[PDB]
Amino acid sequence: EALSDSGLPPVQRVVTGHDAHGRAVFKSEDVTPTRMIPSGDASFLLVWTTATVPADNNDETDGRQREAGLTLDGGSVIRVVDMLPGKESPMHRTNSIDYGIVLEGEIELELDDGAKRTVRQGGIIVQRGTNHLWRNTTDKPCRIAFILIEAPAYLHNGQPLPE
Amino acid sequence: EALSDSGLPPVQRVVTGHDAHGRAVFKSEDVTPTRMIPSGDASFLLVWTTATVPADNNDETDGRQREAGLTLDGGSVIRVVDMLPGKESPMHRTNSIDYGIVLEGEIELELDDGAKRTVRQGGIIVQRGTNHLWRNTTDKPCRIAFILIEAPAYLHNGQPLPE
Ligand SMILES: [Cl-]
Ligand SMILES: [Cl-]
Repeated sequence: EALSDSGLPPVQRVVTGHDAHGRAVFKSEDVTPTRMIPSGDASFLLVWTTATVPADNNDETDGRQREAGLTLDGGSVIRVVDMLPGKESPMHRTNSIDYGIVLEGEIELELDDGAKRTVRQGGIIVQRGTNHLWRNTTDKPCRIAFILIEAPAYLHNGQPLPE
Repeated sequence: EALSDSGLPPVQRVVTGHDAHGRAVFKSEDVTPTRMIPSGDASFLLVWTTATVPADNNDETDGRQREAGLTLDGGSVIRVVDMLPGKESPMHRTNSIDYGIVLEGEIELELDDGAKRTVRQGGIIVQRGTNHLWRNTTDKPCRIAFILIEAPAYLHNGQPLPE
């Protein structure tokens, strides 16, 4: 419980579960800052993961503390990413569909060949396994919640794309 | 493009995809209001669905317009729900893990046997297949983005729970 390294508020996480009596109860609650990555471009927080999709509500593991699996981008991931002003992410593609929700500020999404657009605060991105980067061209941080869900490699003319 | 029935702004949706040349491009963009459900308790918007998890980035279907599947709560769903002031949702349990993100306002999450707590703006809920309702005990609407991901029925002493 400190301000995030981006200068934005820490994030409350509330996790539910079942007790020994099969009742729905609160499992954990915490308020935790996003923290700076080495590049200094973004401040982030992992919130949860599932080892598989479909998920397992009999898996009592804390998703924030789960050992690394096999399948790159296997299962699901929810994290919070604070893009810092004047910064951008590395361009890349993943084997997933991602739902991105702009919580605070706004963000420039750039795809292939210079294509780009702005996603305003409250906006949602459906990222369908596309090559992209995120760029903050504003003077304030932008917070985005990302949910990444396993999908096979995208098939172009029945084959994987070049990286 | 009108104000939502909750009085909150409409929601921008940006969807990515691949073109015939295997390039990452923008597939669609829209700004759409949440709309009132018959009960008058909430105003909602479906954003996307996947028929399965893992998902399929070769499935060009608009997730907002996908025909109903077999598996109740099969695949994934992202929707926006605006809980109206002084209103609450029906209590229920689903076969899913859900990530909920409070975009605006705050919300009371109630589980079994009267257990409840407040999730503040910017807060995240990890709902692990638990019986719950959402209650807005404030004088302003509360907007929550929900992502629901297929999971088997929760097993208590190796058996499904009573409904
Ligand atoms: Cl936990
Ligand atoms: Cl679409």
